Amino acid sequence: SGALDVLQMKEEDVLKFLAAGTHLGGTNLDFQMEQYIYKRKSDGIYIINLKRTWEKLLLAARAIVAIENPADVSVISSRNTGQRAVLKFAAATGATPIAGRFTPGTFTNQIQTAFREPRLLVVTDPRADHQPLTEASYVNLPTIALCNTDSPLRYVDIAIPCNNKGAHSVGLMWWMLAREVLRMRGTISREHPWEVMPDLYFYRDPEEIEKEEQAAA
Amino acid sequence: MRAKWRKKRMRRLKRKRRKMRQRSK
Amino acid sequence: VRMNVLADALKSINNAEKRGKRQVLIRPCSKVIVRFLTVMMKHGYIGEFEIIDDHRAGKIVVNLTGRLNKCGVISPRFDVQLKDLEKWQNNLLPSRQFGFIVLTTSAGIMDHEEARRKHTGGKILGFFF
Amino acid sequence: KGCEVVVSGKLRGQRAKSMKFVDGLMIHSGDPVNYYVDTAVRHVLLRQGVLGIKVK
Amino acid sequence: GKCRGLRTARKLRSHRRDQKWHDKQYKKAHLGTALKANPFGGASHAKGIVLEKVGVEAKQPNSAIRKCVRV
Amino acid sequence: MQNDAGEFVDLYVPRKCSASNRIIGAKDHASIQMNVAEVDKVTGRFNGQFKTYAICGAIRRMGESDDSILRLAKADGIVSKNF
Amino acid sequence: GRVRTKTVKKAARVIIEKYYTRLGNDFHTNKRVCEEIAIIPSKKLRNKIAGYVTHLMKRIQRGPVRGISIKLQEEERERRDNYVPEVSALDQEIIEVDPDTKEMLKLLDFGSLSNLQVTQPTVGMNFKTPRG
Amino acid sequence: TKKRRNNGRAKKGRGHVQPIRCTNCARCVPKDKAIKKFVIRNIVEAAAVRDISEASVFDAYVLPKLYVKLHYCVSCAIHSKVVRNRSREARKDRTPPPRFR
Amino acid sequence: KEWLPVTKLGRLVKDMKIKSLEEIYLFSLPIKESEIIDFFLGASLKDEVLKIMPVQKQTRAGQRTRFKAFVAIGDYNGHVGLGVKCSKEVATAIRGAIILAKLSIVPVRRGYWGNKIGKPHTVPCKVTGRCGSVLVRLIPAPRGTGIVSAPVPKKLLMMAGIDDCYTSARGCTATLGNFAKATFDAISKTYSYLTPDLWKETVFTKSPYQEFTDHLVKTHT
RNA sequence: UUAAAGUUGCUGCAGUUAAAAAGCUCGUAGUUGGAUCU
RNA sequence: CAGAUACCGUCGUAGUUCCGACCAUAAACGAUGCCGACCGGCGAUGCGGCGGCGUUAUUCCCAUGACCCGCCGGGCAGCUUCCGGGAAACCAAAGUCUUUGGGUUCCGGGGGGAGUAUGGUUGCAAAGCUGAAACUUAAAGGAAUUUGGCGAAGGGCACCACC
RNA sequence: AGGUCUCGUAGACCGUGCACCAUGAGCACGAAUCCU
Ligand SMILES: [Zn+2]
Repeated sequence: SGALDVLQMKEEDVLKFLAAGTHLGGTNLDFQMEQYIYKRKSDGIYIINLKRTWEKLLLAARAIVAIENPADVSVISSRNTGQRAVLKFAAATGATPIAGRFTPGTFTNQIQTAFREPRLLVVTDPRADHQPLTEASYVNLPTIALCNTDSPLRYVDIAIPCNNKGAHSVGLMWWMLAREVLRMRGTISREHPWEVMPDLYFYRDPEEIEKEEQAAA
Repeated sequence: MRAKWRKKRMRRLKRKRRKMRQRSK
Repeated sequence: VRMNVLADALKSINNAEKRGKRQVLIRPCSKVIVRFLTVMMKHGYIGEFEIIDDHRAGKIVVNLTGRLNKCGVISPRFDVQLKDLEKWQNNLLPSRQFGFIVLTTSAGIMDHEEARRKHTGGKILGFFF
Repeated sequence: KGCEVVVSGKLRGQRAKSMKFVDGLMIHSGDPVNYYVDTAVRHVLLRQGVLGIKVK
Repeated sequence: GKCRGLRTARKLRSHRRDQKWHDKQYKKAHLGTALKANPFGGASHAKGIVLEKVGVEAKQPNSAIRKCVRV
Repeated sequence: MQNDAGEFVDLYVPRKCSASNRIIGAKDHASIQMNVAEVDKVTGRFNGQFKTYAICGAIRRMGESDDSILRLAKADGIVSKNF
Repeated sequence: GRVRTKTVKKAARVIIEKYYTRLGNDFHTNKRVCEEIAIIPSKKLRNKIAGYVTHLMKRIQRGPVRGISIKLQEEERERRDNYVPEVSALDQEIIEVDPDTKEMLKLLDFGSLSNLQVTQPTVGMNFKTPRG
Repeated sequence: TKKRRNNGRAKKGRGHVQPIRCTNCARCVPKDKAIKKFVIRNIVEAAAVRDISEASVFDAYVLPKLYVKLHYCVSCAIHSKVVRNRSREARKDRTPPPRFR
Repeated sequence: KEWLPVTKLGRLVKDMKIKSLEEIYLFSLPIKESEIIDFFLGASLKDEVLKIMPVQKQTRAGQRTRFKAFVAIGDYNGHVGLGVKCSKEVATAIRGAIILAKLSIVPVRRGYWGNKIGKPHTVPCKVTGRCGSVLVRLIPAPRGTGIVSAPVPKKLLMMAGIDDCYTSARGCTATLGNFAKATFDAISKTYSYLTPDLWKETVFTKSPYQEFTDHLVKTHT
């Protein structure tokens, strides 16, 4: 983030992190995540250090904004936890979304209809999206994966340690990554609260959709 | 023909010819 | 048990160079070993290196770079002459434009070109290219 | 759009083998077989025997 | 080799002699029985006298009467 | 590669990896052309210049590209010093 | 049974991909629509196409689809993606804060804020549910 | 070739185990190699338990079970369909099949 | 008749923007058309077939024979390639073999021996390749020696522009496909061996993706 | 008879399944033996 | 059973059991010598040591045993892979090998003849150790994919199969 | 004071067996040289 004091925790981002739950992870250790972590406690939940997560979120934002054209940034998700978040992320930034059932050979087979030659890949989860990571080897695609404590670190380039199992955590982090890249692009200022809604990027089940829309107007 | 009974037949032939040589003198 | 200490040290640093590790631990130490990496570091193949000086045989930690291909030994230490040096470097080196042979010499442990230009030779130690 | 050429009869030997040479798209059943493909069966006279032709 | 001492020459030489004795083409040329059993006795050509003309058959599928001479 | 004449003779020079300091071959398709955007020191917006790096495919396949990029950011000072 | 082949399914999927605004749940309207925008040389194939288009529009009106792509982005899910509660669902009056995370706040940048309360120790037991 | 990583047994650092005898056959199969069966069943099976219940001097008497351990040779274990053959990739499953019934 | 591309590299080489394919070899971009090679290399790219063999899978209707065709490709100023295509008809197998050899051409560098005078003639180091159970060595040679090897790597090293070398082969070299691929991945390794004159720190110029991206995204959709 | 034979391998062969590690241990020659002295 | 001095069943000698005197051969097999250095992750189990909330040998305090959370060292083992290797099955060793060299014992040069003959040696006997040649042949063998064929297993269909 | 507690489905093991191989002449069968 640099030594300049404009890109740190103001007062409330850490409060949103502790409310959503981006600080506690799984229950097994990983040898590539031995530094993005502090200590295992009782009940066996490892705690992720938060400043390192913030620094790699700045690093991923810098890597996204570094390329001039935003139309060739492929954002990828297949799990139902982050279908809406990547779609509205691509709507906010101008990225190209793939949401649910990523086709094999999208970057390799060139005569098929679903063909794309992008420049940057942004991946929700490395274990679930192991097929884009394999297809990112044959063509020169750098990638950013929101990793967990129980995610293998294979063919990855920027790892952001977080709990990618709760919908609030992934929705908030996709939203604030969009916030950071639109701040770095030169459209959003840091001085005022611009924010639309943190819940606007959240996936929610049809049962709770039905009961809350019946309870509310 | 496996090796066990081939070895047994060679052993029996060797025993017979050795007995014939030792009783021939 | 351990007999050729230089062979173990060069096998360890070759494995560390192959797997891309920046630093490696060498468990024993000797004057011949530290003179060998002095020759290597003067030639520019490696970088800085420390000596863990204690009351036993010391330990060496090195700062490797990517300019190293392979480290090897010649066991046992055969003796060579000035006539037979070209026979060794014709079949022990990948090219005649780089790569060096380190051999023990009464004028000091040194590379093959210095031994050629001061006209002396001795028992062989190993190679690096 | 497609073609099928087959030659049957005595071809280099006494056992009568048939050789088939196909390419392209070709249907085999339906009402449009009446008005998309054409049939022709001819008999060829040789010194050693007769050969059949079923071109389509 | 795998016995690689600086003062290992007689062991390597004896092992090489024994493993070279364990051969066929060298054992044919360096033994007296393999040349004693040769009909020519180590000669290129030889002369002989014909006593009977014998006709022999052939091997598997290729079958023809090949004609030889007993000398 | 030079010669005894004094002019360049090779057709092109290959790139160097920034972690293990090896080259990237012409048929190695797992190389990276990562660029990290450095920003203005009083506003924080993108200035225009980039900061490029390169990591070979074997380091990706072992899985240590992320800590490599972190060390290059530590050396370039883009990431914070204490971390 | 009435199990239809890939021709009618692919034709209905591509005609609902190209045309989503000018169709509907009425069979006798979109049947003549798929007559006037698509050249089908048969009639039973047209009937199966219109029935399958009606079935998939009922399916996409009820819930999400997993066979086609959307450009009008599904108004019935757009309203659920654009409705907002009054509360921001994260600014709680009190947070259940681990003392380990209290030390995480204590050592990083901050001290003790009023929004974070130290949890009483209810962690006297352990984990790793028995597997043998 | 070598079909399995082990040799159809559970011997790694022993070299000798005590032999046992089969139930159907009389083969001297080693103990760690044989298929061992432990089944539990009632003394009389469920075709007569109601008639046994309405023939007792007790009230709500519980029928006892029967315990026996069976040692099977592998030829007898396949001929009696206790264990079947598998594919190459399906052979790497040390877990038992699920017992829904 | 006129070519229309699929990928972005077709636009990049047809809009008079990629001056040479050395940039593509520098950035290691994959190639997926047998026509950028037609654009950059003219009539210097010869084609000679190595071997035709039959391969047979055999069913209840007897054996059906598809034909495997090895071919080696390369201009005589550097780049050399190889490609194996197997199909039923001979002519389309030969044409597909030409196409697949035309995609995968690798650039090579040549060194000296003893003194660095004149144009280079031999390989700069000792490089080998590994596939199957065959070994192909490439040992540098003094001038005027010529290529001493089997006829298939004689063809490969004469076509690649290597004037002279020394080779040595070990293993079952009767299988010509495995031996030819060993020679191909041995000669492709003449870059991947770091030499002391390549020790200085490289500089990364602008990638051709970043060079004309605004023109690229408006000249194709 | 030599090279091709890296099918006698000192440079420079192999020993799970193709030719092949003694059933295992102890044991005198022979071989090889840790660091350090301007 | 066409044919059983074979499979199957009823008896049954020598042996199977002990003490002493012998032989030294097994698919004695991890079909992989011994020592030493280096080279990924994870979860378990056996031993010894060490640290720490909590429960129990009933309620308070210490040490002991038990359970739980880790760490260290040796050992029998397990799961995954573009570290790497191999002809492939496969291997954390069968890796660190043309970019060959840590040290040291035994052992193999196509397949038969043949572990046979002779000579020696050991043994009460049976038999172990060393061990050829003449002659003959262009094959003998290792890994693995497709139809084939089962007196192997698992499914599906049929009023020219059944209920 | 009520008197048939509510909700959902595998809960299938429970009697099944075999004397055997001796049957035997056959197998191959294209590339032109292709621009295309
Ligand atoms: Zn049995």
